Amino acid sequence: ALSAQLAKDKVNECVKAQSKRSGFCGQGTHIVSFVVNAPNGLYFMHVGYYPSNHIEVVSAYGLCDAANPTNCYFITNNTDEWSYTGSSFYAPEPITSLNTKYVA
Amino acid sequence: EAAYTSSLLGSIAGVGWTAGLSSFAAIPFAQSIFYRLNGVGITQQVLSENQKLIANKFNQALGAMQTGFTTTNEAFQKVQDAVNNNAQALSKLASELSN
Amino acid sequence: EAAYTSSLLGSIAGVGWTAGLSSFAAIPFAQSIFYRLNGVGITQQVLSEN
Amino acid sequence: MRLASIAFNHPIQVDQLNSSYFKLSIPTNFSFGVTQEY
Amino acid sequence: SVRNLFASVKSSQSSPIIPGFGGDFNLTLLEPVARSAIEDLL
Repeated sequence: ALSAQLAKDKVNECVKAQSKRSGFCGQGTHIVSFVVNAPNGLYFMHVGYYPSNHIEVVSAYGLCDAANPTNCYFITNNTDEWSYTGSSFYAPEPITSLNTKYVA
Repeated sequence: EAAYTSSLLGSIAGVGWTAGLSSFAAIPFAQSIFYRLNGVGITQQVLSENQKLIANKFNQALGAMQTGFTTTNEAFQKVQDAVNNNAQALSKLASELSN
Repeated sequence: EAAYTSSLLGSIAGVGWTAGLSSFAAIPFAQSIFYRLNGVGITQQVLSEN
Repeated sequence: MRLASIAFNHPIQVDQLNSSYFKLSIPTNFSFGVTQEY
Repeated sequence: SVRNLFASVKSSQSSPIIPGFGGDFNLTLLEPVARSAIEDLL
């Protein structure tokens, strides 16, 4: 009965809802899950994501100017993989932080 | 029991959205995955919409699941252990303690 | 067992990043503490950096 | 036979940067799917 | 169970321990070398 309570939660936490959680879901980022019956219980097929080719890239924190309307960026400025020339809607506008020219 | 689970499978794409809880929205499974993927992960739309066919890695994962349902798949072993558990007491404990 | 705790301490600052649980960034404990202070409590940069 | 085997816990260790710019580790592959619990 | 627990505990990229973590922060959690100081106390 206790593990059945765990089963109810598992279906709601992983199958019916999305991920955005770090504990009750499939290894790595959780993309989707499936259920099928099994002898005496349920059977779960959490489908995940996996990085597998990490590359170390230096990145500035933020972007200021002469004035200070900072935009919260791989180093001229790149907005899991690939590079993008323009933030457009990607960068928000928070308040400034230290070590100027960048939020740093 | 299969009816329950197949309704669940149907409900997947609709229920899994910003919508919230039950408010299912009849949506294609493809779009469901690309939203789950642009949302849970930081892969940008350009990585997903411009080049798709990530479907191929998805299907490789599903196939490896289908091909190997042997005991060495650790999860399948637990199902066998649960069956062995209740058979153990029902089939053996009773028979040996009445002979 | 100690190796595991040391690895967890090293990854504490980087893993506490909103963009990805797996994704990691070389980050100081100080900056991570300030981001965490803003993460649940909403004291802003003016309260924290000053 | 041939005793004495001892594994290691080393992962992929990015290094903290003294400079304001900070290194980060970013993947290039998807590698989805896994078998899961009962 | 031990083996399973420990595998979940890591699976992360860890910066190598540097005897100085945060600026003006003091961590007993460092290794002296083998079993950090607070582990020794308990």
